[PDB]
Amino acid sequence: GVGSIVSSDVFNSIVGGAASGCAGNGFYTYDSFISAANAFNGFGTSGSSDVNKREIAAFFANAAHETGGFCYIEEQNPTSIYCDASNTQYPCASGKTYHGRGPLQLSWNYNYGAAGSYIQFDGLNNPEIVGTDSTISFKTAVWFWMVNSNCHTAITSGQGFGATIRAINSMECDGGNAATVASRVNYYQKFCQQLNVDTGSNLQC
Repeated sequence: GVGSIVSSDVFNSIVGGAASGCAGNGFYTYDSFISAANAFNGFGTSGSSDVNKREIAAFFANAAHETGGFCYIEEQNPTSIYCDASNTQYPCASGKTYHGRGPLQLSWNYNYGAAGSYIQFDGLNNPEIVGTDSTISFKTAVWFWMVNSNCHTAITSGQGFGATIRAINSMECDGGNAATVASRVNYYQKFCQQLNVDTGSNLQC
């Protein structure tokens, strides 16, 4: 399992410790990550050692970007509750909010609903659990990576780190946001060095 690639010390060196204004590994804990990772067959384990290390680095690099370096659990100063009232499969619960939570900043009624179906929490009535239970929190991210997006297939099929950016937020690609692409890439290069793996090519999108 992923615990043969990521030791406690390497995890802490990727996520950081709790500090002023920064949740770090106070919320984003090592055994919550491992517990989550090992629940999704293939995550960090499908390919060669190098491919698996790149996958892990790519996951953490996007998560570090989305969370401000693992400082935040929830989207900061949201202006929206992220309720798409047109979605009748996953209707919004009055009084609940669907702004970003967890490593990959799960957002919208429809995504919380789908994630909760898969992971076994009530995403519509209890989206806030993604910000209070670290194992669920990490599971939402690994679900997004493995089930709800092309991230896993991209990084494990030769497409490069940039293709994981495209799978998470394609508006940043094609010139859309050079700065956010640079931030994601900078974390990926750091984490590949910490995991002792070549970054590969095609880092931008």
